[PDB]
Amino acid sequence: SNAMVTLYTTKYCPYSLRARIALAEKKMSTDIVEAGDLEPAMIKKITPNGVFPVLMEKDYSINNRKALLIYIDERFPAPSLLPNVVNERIKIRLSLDKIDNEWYPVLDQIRKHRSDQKMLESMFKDLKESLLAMEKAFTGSEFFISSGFTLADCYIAALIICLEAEGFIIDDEYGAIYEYKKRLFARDSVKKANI
Amino acid sequence: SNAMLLYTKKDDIYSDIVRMILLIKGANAKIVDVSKEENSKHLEELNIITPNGNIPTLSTDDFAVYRLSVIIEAIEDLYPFPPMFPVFPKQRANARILLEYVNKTFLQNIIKLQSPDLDEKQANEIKMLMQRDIISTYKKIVSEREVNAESNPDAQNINVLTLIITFVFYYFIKLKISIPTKDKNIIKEIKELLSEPNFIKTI
Ligand SMILES: Nc1nc2c(ncn2[C@@H]2O[C@H](COP(=O)(O)OP(=O)(O)O)[C@@H](OP(=O)(O)OP(=O)(O)O)[C@H]2O)c(=O)[nH]1
Ligand SMILES: [Mg+2]
Repeated sequence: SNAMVTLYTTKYCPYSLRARIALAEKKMSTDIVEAGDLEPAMIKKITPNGVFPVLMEKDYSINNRKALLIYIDERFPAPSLLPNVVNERIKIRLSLDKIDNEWYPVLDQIRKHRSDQKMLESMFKDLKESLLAMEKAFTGSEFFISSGFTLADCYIAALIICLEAEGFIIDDEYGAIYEYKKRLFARDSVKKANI
Repeated sequence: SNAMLLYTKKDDIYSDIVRMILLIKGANAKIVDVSKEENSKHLEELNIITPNGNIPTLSTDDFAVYRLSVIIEAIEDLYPFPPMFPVFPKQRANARILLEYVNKTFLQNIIKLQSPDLDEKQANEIKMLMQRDIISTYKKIVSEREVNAESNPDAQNINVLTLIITFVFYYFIKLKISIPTKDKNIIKEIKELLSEPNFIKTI
């Protein structure tokens, strides 16, 4: 139709929530088409390898997860979702690989190893310590490792929404991190993606 | 002052890519070959500032970044001239998507083949996987380069993918892997591709 881009998403996927949170922050007019709501034949036409989400424009289509949000940030420049200072931007760009490779797989391990009797219980405890041992390491900044809302916050919000549907909820016990969680969910970009 | 310290190892294709890019940027960097015995003091500091003594690692007074896709980005922030990427978001996305493919298909496997514990049957199946896709990969790199140069004839930027693939070919030969192509022109291009002055200076 008249929408600038069409984002084909899949339910309960952090890579789909990431795109939505960013496309909302940019205020780019988007049409959101949920996966599974398509014909099994068309699902193979949009993405031949069933990799979601998919972002389509008139002349271009992209579904690479490691590079999607970096494209949304460069394609729609304002507002900038990367830090303005060089040293700060060089680090966020590394923490993005850290999050994708160190913290997103643990979500899959909560879905995959939900088949082990007492494995989930051991995993919630490990993830809990990983945070509490980090709520003290990080404090005194509005957003994740920066003064402004960044791509790292989209990565994390999407991860927070998906864990929160798997039973792992962030309580007062995460204090510094819980206040950071309350500010994240207050933003309109993260709010449209949570319902 | 321009402190920049780059941790590397000899005959490491990753360290050869970053060193060549620092050379093209004319950036002030101090190369440290952690393989050499005299540099044992630096290696100790390396296992301190990186989770696994990652190689290579770009170390400054402020940060320590270790992935190739990250290092190339960081280098672009510290030294923008000349630019290594195109100007249009589509082309930049494709260059990134292509860098990931070349890293997982070739760069990661070139490092597996250098393992002294790799079984002979696996090594040979690894070299054949790389031989099936190298030509098709090189054609796409050139394809994206011709598009980006034509879309902005005045931008006059460098194609990092061409720089990375040059080292793939180089390590193909180093490891006795055949570049499967009877095309006379591809051999000429590869021939001139390995003859660029900045590439000789790196080896
Ligand atoms: N030795 C070495 N490896 C590099 C370098 N740059 C990238 N890589 C390796 O290549 C693998 C994937 O590279 P990426 O292109 O970043 O893809 P990814 O983020 O989805 O994992 C990674 O190993 P992996 O098996 O996927 O594990 P992990 O790193 O994702 O934890 C990563 O360690 C480098 O400079 N030196
Ligand atoms: Mg990985």
